Amino acid sequence: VQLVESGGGLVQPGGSLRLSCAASGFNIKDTYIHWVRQAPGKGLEWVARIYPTNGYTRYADSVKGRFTISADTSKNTAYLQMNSLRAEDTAVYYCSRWGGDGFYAMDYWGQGTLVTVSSACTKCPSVFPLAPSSKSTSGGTAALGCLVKDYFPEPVTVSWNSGALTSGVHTFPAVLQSSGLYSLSSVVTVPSSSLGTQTYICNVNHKPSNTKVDKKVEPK
Amino acid sequence: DIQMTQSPSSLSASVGDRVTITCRASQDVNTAVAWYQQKPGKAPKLLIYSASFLYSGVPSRFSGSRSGTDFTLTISSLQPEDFATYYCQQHYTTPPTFGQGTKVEIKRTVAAPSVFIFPPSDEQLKSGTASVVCLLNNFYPREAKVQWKVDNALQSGNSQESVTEQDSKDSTYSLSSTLTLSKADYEKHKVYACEVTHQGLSSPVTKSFNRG
Repeated sequence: VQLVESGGGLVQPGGSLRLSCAASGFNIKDTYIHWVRQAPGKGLEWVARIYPTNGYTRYADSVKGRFTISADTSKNTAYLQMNSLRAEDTAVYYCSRWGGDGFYAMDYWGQGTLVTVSSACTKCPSVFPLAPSSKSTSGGTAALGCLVKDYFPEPVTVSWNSGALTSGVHTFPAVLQSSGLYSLSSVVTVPSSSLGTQTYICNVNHKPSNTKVDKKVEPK
Repeated sequence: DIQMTQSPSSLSASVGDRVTITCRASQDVNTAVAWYQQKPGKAPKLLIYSASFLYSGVPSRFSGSRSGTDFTLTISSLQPEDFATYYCQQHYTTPPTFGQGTKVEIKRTVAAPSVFIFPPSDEQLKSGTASVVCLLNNFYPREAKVQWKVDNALQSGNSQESVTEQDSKDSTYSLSSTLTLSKADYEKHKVYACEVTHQGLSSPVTKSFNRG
């Protein structure tokens, strides 16, 4: 059983966007499909629901008259058509099913898709190394990282050594700078003895601008 | 709209403690209540369905109970991996409503941060801007004070902080502070320092470098 959302991204105020929720491992005709959203740093808010077999739908008062939910049963996919988007509609949008023997709760959720309602435009991130130095050591342990700066909209993902380095990694929550652009650092603590011997590369991904950067972090 | 009044908003407890989160439904919803656990940056996961049934695969330390319009989620023995925001949800009537959420933090022994300072890269300086980063790694409690000093002058309004969510294994936090200056302003000074004040430190720790 899997729910996979797509279609999220940057849209101007007053604009329109259609989210998709591709289901697999079950038939959407047998369950109800819900849309639940979450504004940055806020709680969960149910948005809409559909019974795909007969198309009966229900909406939250906050989206009524602007959002429409629908389904293509042959494609096993549900949709969220959003018209007249407002700044307050900026949120991660999740789809969910009401399924099982007698659960009648949301047992399976999708990963979510971020929708940013803003008049600002797309900026890829600038990636710089946070080089390990004598000022970045602490008794056999060094810190190094990458500064992922001046991007819009969210999100960016960071990994180290294509996913082979995960322990000691800290990718900080992005912060909005005064310029209206996001910034974050991803750091990792490693053995000091590994500095001139192990290779460290941060893999940055910014899907909103189709950017993928692999920066090698060398000591100096 | 049937309100789900969740309490408390935040909660802090030691490993092994019995934690109780309550949701008072403003109306009778019989047993049509579910509980979800949400880890940072992840989708909510179902814990309890039908007010008291444990969802398959969820650890036995989680339990749900109904008492009229009040519902409870109990973690009998709080583990470090239980750091998350918990949400109740009624599905008796449309709209299905969620509680405001409960942020559960794990109490642990005091841990001083390891402090690291990072000068701006030559690549960024070439591009005409300078970001200086100070890292406070794996500390507890979350409360920490970071001050920037550029040639002993206390900086104000030119830095931003970011704090990681509590670690699921060691219950610590990490903090980054970024000081931003133009390349021109940056080259007018020599010592860039970050002074850290934390409960685990006897006296404030200073990490610094001399430009060049």
